[PDB]
Amino acid sequence: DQVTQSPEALRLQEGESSSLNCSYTVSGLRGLFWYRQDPGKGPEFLFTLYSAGEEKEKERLKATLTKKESFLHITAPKPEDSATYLCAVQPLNAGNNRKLIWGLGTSLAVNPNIQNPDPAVYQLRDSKSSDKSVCLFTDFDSQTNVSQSKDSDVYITDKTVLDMRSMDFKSNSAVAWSNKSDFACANAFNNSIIPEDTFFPSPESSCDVKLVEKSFETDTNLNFQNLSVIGFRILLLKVAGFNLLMTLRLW
Amino acid sequence: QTPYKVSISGTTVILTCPQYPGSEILWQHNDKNIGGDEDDKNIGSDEDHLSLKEFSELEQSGYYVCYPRGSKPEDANFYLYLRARVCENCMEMDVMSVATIVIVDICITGGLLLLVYYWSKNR
Amino acid sequence: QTPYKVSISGTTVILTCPQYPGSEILWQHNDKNIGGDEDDKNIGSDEDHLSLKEFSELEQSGYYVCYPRGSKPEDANFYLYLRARVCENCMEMDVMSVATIVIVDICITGGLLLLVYYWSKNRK
Amino acid sequence: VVSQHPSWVICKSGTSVKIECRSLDFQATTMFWYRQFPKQSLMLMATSNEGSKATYEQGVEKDKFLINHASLTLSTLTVTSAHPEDSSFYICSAREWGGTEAFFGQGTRLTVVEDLNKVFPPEVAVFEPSEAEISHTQKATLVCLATGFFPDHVELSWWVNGKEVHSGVSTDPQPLKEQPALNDSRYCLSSRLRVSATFWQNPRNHFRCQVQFYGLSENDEWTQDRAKPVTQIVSAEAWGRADCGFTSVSYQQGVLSATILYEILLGKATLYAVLVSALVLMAMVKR
Amino acid sequence: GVYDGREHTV
Amino acid sequence: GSHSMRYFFTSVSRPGRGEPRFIAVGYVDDTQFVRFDSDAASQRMEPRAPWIEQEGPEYWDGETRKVKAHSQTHRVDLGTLRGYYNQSEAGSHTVQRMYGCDVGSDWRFLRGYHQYAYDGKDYIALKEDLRSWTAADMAAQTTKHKWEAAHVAEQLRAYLEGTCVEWLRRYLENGKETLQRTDAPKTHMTHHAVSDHEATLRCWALSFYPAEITLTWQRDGEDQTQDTELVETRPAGDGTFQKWAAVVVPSGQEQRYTCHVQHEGLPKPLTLRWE
Amino acid sequence: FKIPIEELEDRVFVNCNTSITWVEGTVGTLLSDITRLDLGKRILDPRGIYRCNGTDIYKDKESTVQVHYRMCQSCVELDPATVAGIIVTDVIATLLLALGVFCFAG
Amino acid sequence: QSIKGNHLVKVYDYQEDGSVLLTCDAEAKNITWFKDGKMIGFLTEDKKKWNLGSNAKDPRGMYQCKGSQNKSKPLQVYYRMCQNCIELNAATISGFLFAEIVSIFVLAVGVYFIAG
Amino acid sequence: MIQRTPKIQVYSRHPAENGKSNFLNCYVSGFHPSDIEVDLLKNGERIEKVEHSDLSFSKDWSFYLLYYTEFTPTEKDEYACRVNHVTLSQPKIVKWDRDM
Amino acid sequence: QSFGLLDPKLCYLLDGILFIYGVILTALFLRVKFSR
Amino acid sequence: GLLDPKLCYLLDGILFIYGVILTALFLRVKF
Ligand SMILES: *[C@@H]1O[C@H](CO)[C@@H](O[C@@H]2O[C@H](CO)[C@@H](O[C@@H]3O[C@H](CO)[C@@H](O)[C@H](O)[C@@H]3O)[C@H](O)[C@H]2NC(C)=O)[C@H](O)[C@H]1NC(C)=O
Ligand SMILES: CC(C)CCC[C@@H](C)[C@H]1CC[C@H]2[C@@H]3CC=C4C[C@@H](OC(=O)CCC(=O)O)CC[C@]4(C)[C@H]3CC[C@]12C
Ligand SMILES: *[C@@H]1O[C@H](CO)[C@@H](O[C@@H]2O[C@H](CO)[C@@H](O)[C@H](O)[C@H]2NC(C)=O)[C@H](O)[C@H]1NC(C)=O
Ligand SMILES: *[C@@H]1O[C@H](CO)[C@@H](O[C@@H]2O[C@H](CO)[C@@H](O)[C@H](O)[C@H]2NC(C)=O)[C@H](O)[C@H]1NC(C)=O
Ligand SMILES: *[C@@H]1O[C@H](CO)[C@@H](O)[C@H](O)[C@H]1NC(C)=O
Ligand SMILES: *[C@@H]1O[C@H](CO)[C@@H](O)[C@H](O)[C@H]1NC(C)=O
Ligand SMILES: *[C@@H]1O[C@H](CO)[C@@H](O)[C@H](O)[C@H]1NC(C)=O
Ligand SMILES: *[C@@H]1O[C@H](CO)[C@@H](O)[C@H](O)[C@H]1NC(C)=O
Ligand SMILES: *[C@@H]1O[C@H](CO)[C@@H](O)[C@H](O)[C@H]1NC(C)=O
Ligand SMILES: *[C@@H]1O[C@H](CO)[C@@H](O)[C@H](O)[C@H]1NC(C)=O
Repeated sequence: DQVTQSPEALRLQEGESSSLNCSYTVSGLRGLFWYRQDPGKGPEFLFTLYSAGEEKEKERLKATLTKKESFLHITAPKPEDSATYLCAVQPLNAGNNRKLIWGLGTSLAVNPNIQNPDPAVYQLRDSKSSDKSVCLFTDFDSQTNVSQSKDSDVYITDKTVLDMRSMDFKSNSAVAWSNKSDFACANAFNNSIIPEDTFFPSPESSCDVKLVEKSFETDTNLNFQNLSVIGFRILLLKVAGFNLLMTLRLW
Repeated sequence: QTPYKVSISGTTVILTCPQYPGSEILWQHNDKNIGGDEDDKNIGSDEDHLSLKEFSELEQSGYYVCYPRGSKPEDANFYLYLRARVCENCMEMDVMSVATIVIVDICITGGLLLLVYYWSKNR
Repeated sequence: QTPYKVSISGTTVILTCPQYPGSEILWQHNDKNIGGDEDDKNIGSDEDHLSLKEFSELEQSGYYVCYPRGSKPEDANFYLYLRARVCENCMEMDVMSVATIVIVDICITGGLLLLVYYWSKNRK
Repeated sequence: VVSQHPSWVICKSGTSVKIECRSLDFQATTMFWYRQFPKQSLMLMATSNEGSKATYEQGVEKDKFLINHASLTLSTLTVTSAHPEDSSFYICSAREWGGTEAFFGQGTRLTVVEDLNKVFPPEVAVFEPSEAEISHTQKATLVCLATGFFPDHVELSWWVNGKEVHSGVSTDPQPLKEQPALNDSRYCLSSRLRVSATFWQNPRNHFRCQVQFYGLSENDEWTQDRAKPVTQIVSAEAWGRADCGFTSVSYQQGVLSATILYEILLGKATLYAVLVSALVLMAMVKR
Repeated sequence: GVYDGREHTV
Repeated sequence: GSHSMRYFFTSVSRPGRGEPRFIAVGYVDDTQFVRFDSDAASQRMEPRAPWIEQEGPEYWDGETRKVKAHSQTHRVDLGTLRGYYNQSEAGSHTVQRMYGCDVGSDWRFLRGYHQYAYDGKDYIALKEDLRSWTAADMAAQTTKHKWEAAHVAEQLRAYLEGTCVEWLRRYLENGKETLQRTDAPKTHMTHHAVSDHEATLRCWALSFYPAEITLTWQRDGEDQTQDTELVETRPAGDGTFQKWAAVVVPSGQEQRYTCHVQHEGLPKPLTLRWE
Repeated sequence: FKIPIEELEDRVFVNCNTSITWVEGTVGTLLSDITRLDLGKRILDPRGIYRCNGTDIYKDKESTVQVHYRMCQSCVELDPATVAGIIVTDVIATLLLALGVFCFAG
Repeated sequence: QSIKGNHLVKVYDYQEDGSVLLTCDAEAKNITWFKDGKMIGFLTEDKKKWNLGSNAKDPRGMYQCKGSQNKSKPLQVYYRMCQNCIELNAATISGFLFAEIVSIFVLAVGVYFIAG
Repeated sequence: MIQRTPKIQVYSRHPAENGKSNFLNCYVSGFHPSDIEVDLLKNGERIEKVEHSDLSFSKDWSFYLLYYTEFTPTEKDEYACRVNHVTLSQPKIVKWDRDM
Repeated sequence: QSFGLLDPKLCYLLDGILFIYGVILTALFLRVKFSR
Repeated sequence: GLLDPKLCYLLDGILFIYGVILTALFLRVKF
C-alpha cells in the first residue's frame, strides 16, 4: 500500500559512506526483506529483518529496522557495489496468502578515484578482417560526460571502469568506431566536452628496444641448438688446426 | 622454520616432510587424500617421502600439506604450492657448467697435444 | 581407413579426401561450409581437392570435415585437425636437404680443387 | 538454490513456450512467477500455493499464461500463444513456510519474432593496441567488437593461453542497438582487455575473444540460402607482437642459419683432410 | 495455525 | 474477557523399537480443537471441534507438513540432549514444548509464551518481554548462546504477536456460538452423617464453562481455609466441568455453615445454606 | 586455512588479509597495497617461504606457505645415445689431432 | 564436431608451453587410448587428458579412446610449425656466398702452395 | 529425572439415578512420565470398550488423561478403575461412589 | 629477460680465447722476425 | 645489451682467418 524508497538514484566516490532508506506504512510487517539486482540477472537476497529494533551486518553492508522505516548503511563502497537495491514488506495475514509490497529501487553508481588523470585518444590498428575504424579514449578524471555522436554512422559507447589487479590500476575508458574514409578521430569525440591538455599522439611511431628486450624468454630447443652450434665450432676449429699442421708439414 | 624437501628427476617428484621425524605422516593434495592407498602405482608413500612419477603440470600442480596421523587435517599451518615443469630426459644445467666443460676440454686437448709433440720430437 | 592427403607449396595448401569415390565432396571448417560457389578466389574446390591460397594461421586452422552430397557432417568418419604455418619463400631444413647440400657442395669443391691442383702442377 | 531452464528462448510467433522452476535445497511451499520488461521494475504475474490452483493478477489474462504446480519442487509456466509483445524477462521465486524469505532464480530471457529470417549470428573482430599507447603509458588495450546479431542473447569472454581471464577485462553491461529508432535493428557489444606492455609484446602469448550465441534450435524449418543461425561460438585470435626489436623468432632464425653454415664448413674441412692425409701417406711411402 | 517460520534445534 | 491460544508438543524416545512417539495438541481457551498422533494410521492433522472443519485443504496440508517438521526437530533435540547430559542409549527420555498467545477484551495482543522442558524440568524459556532467553542449568547455556547468535527470539516474536493473534481472532469469529458462550454452575448441597455425631456437607458445582470457578466455605463470616476438602476441577466429557467442596461439622450446626460459589457466568456470587 | 596464491598474467602474487611477513626466499616488491606481495615472473622460478595472519574466523592463528616453482629455462633434453655420440666424436677428433702432430714431428 | 555420432576426441591446444593434449567425452573411470589401433596407454580418474608432447615435433596420426562404449571414431592430427623453415632473404644468401668464396679461396691457396 | 505419582478420580458425567444411560469416567492427573496403564472394571472384570483423550500437560509439565465408557447404573453392581504406573509398587483400585 | 643457455657470454668466451691465442702467437711471430 | 649473435659470429670468423694466417706465417718462419 505504501512503501517508498529514496533516493531514486545515487552517485558515490570510492571510499565514502552512504545510507539508503525505505519507508513503509502497514498494519502488519511479518517481515522485511532487502534484495539486490544486477542489470540482467535475478535478485540476490541480502537481509531479513523480522522485528523492529534489531540490526544485521554482513561484510560491509548493514541493515536496521525501526517502527517507521529501515536503513541500509554502506561503508567504503567499491566500484563493484553497483546494482539496484530493493525493499519488500510482507503484511500480516491469517494464512499468509497476501502478496508482498515492492519498492521501486535505487540505482547506486560508484565512481573510482583514478588518482592522477592522463586523458588520451589512441587510434587502434585495423584487424585486417573488417573495414571498421576504431579508436579509444582513456584515463580521464572520472567526472566527464561522454555524449553520443550526432552523426548517424558513428557509434560511441558509454564510459566504463576497468580494473587491473596485476598492477592495482583503475581507469575509465570509451570506444568510438565507424566505417567512413574521412574518420580520423581527432574529431570523433567532438560532441562531448573532453578535458584540457588531452594527448593526441603523433602520426609517427616510436621504439624502445630496451622495453622490447625486457620481454624475452627461451625454451629447450634454443638451448639445444646453441649447444650444437658450440660443438660444431669446436670440432671445426680442431679439424682446421689439424689441416693447417698437415699443410705446413708437407710444404 | 624447516622447509620441505623437493627433488625432481625426469618425471619423478619426491617430497620430504621436515618437522615430523618420529610419527607417521599423511599427505593431502588439493583437499583429497593422496598416497598411502597401496595402489596407484604412479603414487607411493614411505616413512617421510611422497613419490609422484608421471607428473603432469596441469593436473598435479596445486596445494600439498603434510600432517601427522591422528590429527584433524585442518590444524596444519604449513602448506606447499607446487607448480613444476617436468620433461623426459631433460636435465638442468647453468652456463657455468658449459663454460667449465669447454675450458677443461680445451685444456686437456692442449696438454695432450704438447705431450705428444714432446714425445715425438726427440725420436 | 585412408587419411586425408596434405600438400603444401609456398602459401598454398591442398587437401585430398579419398573417401566416397565418384560422389561429389563438400568441405566443412569449424562446422561452416566452405569451398562452395562463393565470391572468394583464395578458396577453391574441384572434384576431389580443396585449395586454400594465402593460408592464415590464426583463422584458417582447426577442424576439417569431408562429406558427400546429401550426407550429414556428423555421419563423416574422419575429422582432420590442421594447424600450420606457411611462408612464401621458406626452404625447409631436414636431414635429406642437408645431406643433399653437403653432397653437392663437396662435389663442386672437390672438382675445383682437382682442377686448380692440375693447373698448378702444370705451371710448376 | 532455485534454478530455471531454459535460460534463453526464441520462437516463431504462434507456438507455445514452456519454462520450469525446479526448486532445490528445500521443498518450496509457495512459488511466485514475476515478469520484467526492459528498463522497468518487477511486476508480479502469479502465485501458486501448496497444491491448490494458482491465483492470477489483474492484467495477466488467464487464457494466455498457465501454471501447473505438479510436485512440491517444480512449477511450470506455459505461454500458450506467443506474441511479439510477450518478449520480456521472466523470473521465478520460491519459499518454504509462509514466514521465510523467497529465493529468485537467474531469470529467463524470452524473445519472440514473427519471422525466423531475422536471426543473425554475431561478427567478432579484435583490434590490437597502438604503439603510441605502449610508449606513453607502458600498457596495452585490446578491443573486441561483436556486431550485427539478433537477438541480444550473447555472452562474451576473454581467453589467454587457453585459460579464461577475469582481471583487466571490462565489458558493456548490455548490448546497444545499431539504429536506436528503427525496429528490428541489430546489436553491438564491445569489450576491452588491458595488459602490461611486456606481456603483450612477447610473441609467445596467445589472446582470444569468444562470443557464445544462443539462437535457433536444432529443429526449426529453414528455407533460406544462407547458414542456419544456431547456437555457436565465434572467436577472434591474436599473437603477441613486437614490431621493432630483437625477439625469439629472429634469434632462432640466426641460430639455424649459423648451424647450417658451420656444418657446411666442417664438411668442406673434413673433405680437405682426407686428401691432405692421403697425399701425406703417399709421399711418406714413396720415400 | 502452527508456528510458520524456520525450525531451530536445541 | 481474555482469550488464549495454546499449542503443546510432547516427544518420548523408545530406545528399542521404532521412532520416538510424538503427540501435538492445540487449545482455544479450554476447548481442544486439533490433534496429531504419530502412532495413528492417518498421519494427518485432525480436527476435534465442529467449527474448525470449515477450513480448506490447503490449511490441513500446511498444518500436517509443519507439525511433521516439528516432530523431526524434536527427534534431533532428543539426540543432542542425550549428548549434552551424558546419558546412556538404553534409557527413555521426554521433551516437551509449549507456545501460544493471549488477547484481551478488545482482541489486542497481551502476552505470549514459549517454553521448553527436558525430562519434566525447565530447560529454556522466552522471557515475558519476548526479547531475551532464560536458561536454568549449565547445559542450556550453549543452546542459549547458539540461539542468541542467530536472532531466534525475534523470529518467534514476529509470530507470537502478529500471526498468532490473527489466527486467534479468526477462530474466535468462526466459532462464536461455542467459544464465547458461558454457562452458570448448577449448585446444590448434600448432607451425609458419618457414623452418629459428625456429618459432611458437600456443595457441588455442575456443568459450567469456562473451567475457572471458586468455591469457599464460611461459618458466620469465618473463612474456613482449613478443615475443608476440595478436589481438582474435572472435565465432564461434553465440554463442561464439575467440582465440589466438603466440610465436616458437628450435628445441629448445619445452618451455621454456608458455601459461596463465584463463576464468570454469575452476575452476583451465590450463597448456599442447608435447606 | 591456506594462504591464497594468485597466478595473474605473467607474475605471481601472494594474497593475505594483513601485512605479509617475509620469512625467506625471494624478497618481492609491494604493489602499494599492503596486503599483496609480488614475487615476480614465473619463468624466473620464484621460491620462498612467507607468513601472514588472518582477519576472518581464523582470528589469532599464524599461517605459513612455501612457494616453489620449477619451469627451468635452463633445462635441455639429452638422450644418452646423443651424448655418447658427441663424446666419441670428440675423442676421435682429439686423437686425429694428436696423430697429425705426431706425423708432423718427423 | 558433435557428441552424438561417436565423435569424442577433441584437441586441447594453445597452452603456456608447446604441449598438445587430447580429450574425449567418455565418462568411464579408466579410459584406454589407441594410436592407429594399437594400445598406447590408459588414464584413471586423476588424469583426463592424454599428452602428445610439444607441437614443435609435428605430432601426426590417428587417435581414438574407449571407455564403456565402443571405440571412439578416429581423429587425425596433422602439424607443421616450421621450427626449421628458413627465410631466403638477401642477408642470408649474401652471407652464404661470402662464406663460400672465402672458404674456396683459402682452400685454393692451401692446395696451390703444395703444388709439387 | 523426576517422577510424580498420579491422582485418580472416578465419577459420572451426569448425576446418577438407576435405569438410564450415563458415562463413567476415570480421570488421572499430575503424573510423570507419560506411560500409564488404566482399566475400567465392572464387578472386578475389565470393560473391553474404553476410549481416552489425547495426552496433554499442565503448567508444571505433568500429564493428565481421561478414560470414559457408557453404562447404565444399577443398584446391585460395582464399578471401579485400576491404575498402574512406574512409580506405584502395587496397582491402585479406586471404587465409584455415587456421593462423590 | 631470461636467457637460459643463450647468454652471449659463451660465444664471446670462445672468441676471446681464440683472440688471446692469435694475439700471443702474432706477438711471438713479430718478436722472432725482429730478433733475426 | 647487444644480444644479436651476428656480431659475435662476424667477429669470430675474422679472428679465425687472421689467426690461421698468422699461425701459418709464424710456423713457417720458425721451421
Ligand atoms: C580474508 O578475508 C575474507 C573476507 O574479506 C575471508 O573470506 C571469507 O571467509 C569466510 C570463511 O569464514 C566465508 O564465510 C563462509 O561463507 C559460506 C558461504 O555462505 C558459508 O556457508 C560459511 O559458513 C562461511 O560463513 C566468506 O564467504 C568469505 N568472504 C569472502 C568475500 O571471500 C577470508 O577467509 C580471509 N582470509 C583468511 C585467511 O582468513
Ligand atoms: C671459418 C672462417 C673462414 C669464417 C667463414 C666466413 C665468416 C666471415 C662467416 C662464418 C659465419 C658466417 C655467418 C653465419 C651466419 C649468419 C647468419 C645470417 O642470418 C642473420 O644473421 C640475419 C637473419 C635475421 O636476423 O633475420 C646472416 C649471415 C651470417 C652472419 C654469416 C656471415 C659470415 C660469417 C660470419
Ligand atoms: C555529467 O552529467 C551530469 C548531469 O548534469 C553532471 O552531474 C551533475 O553534477 C552536479 C555537481 O555540481 C550535481 O549538482 C548534479 O545534480 C549532477 N546531475 C546529475 C544528473 O547527476 C556532471 O557534472 C556532468 N559531468 C561534468 C564533467 O560536468
Ligand atoms: C600476527 O598475529 C600474532 C598474534 O596472533 C602477532 O604476534 C604478536 O606479536 C607481538 C609483537 O609486538 C607480541 O607482543 C604478541 O605477544 C604476539 N601475539 C601473541 C599471541 O603472542 C603478530 O605480530 C601478527 N603479525 C602481523 C604481521 O600482523
Ligand atoms: C530517510 O527517510 C527520511 C524520510 O522518511 C529522510 O528525511 C531521510 O533523508 C532519509 N535518509 C537518507 C539518508 O536520505
Ligand atoms: C560501412 O560498413 C557498413 C556496415 O554495414 C555498410 O553498411 C556501409 O555501406 C559501409 N560504408 C562504406 C562507405 O563502405
Ligand atoms: C569540433 O570542436 C571544435 C572545437 O574544438 C569546434 O570549433 C567545432 O565546431 C567542432 N565540430 C563539430 C562538427 O561539432
Ligand atoms: C516498426 O515499424 C512500425 C511500422 O512502421 C512502427 O510503427 C514501429 O514503431 C516500428 N518498431 C519500433 C520498435 O519502432
Ligand atoms: C583400467 O584398465 C584395466 C585394464 O588394463 C582394467 O582392468 C581396470 O579395471 C581399469 N581401471 C578401473 C579403475 O576400472
Ligand atoms: C559395441 O560393439 C558391439 C559389437 O560390435 C555391439 O553389439 C554394441 O552394441 C556396441 N555398442 C554400442 C553402444 O552400440
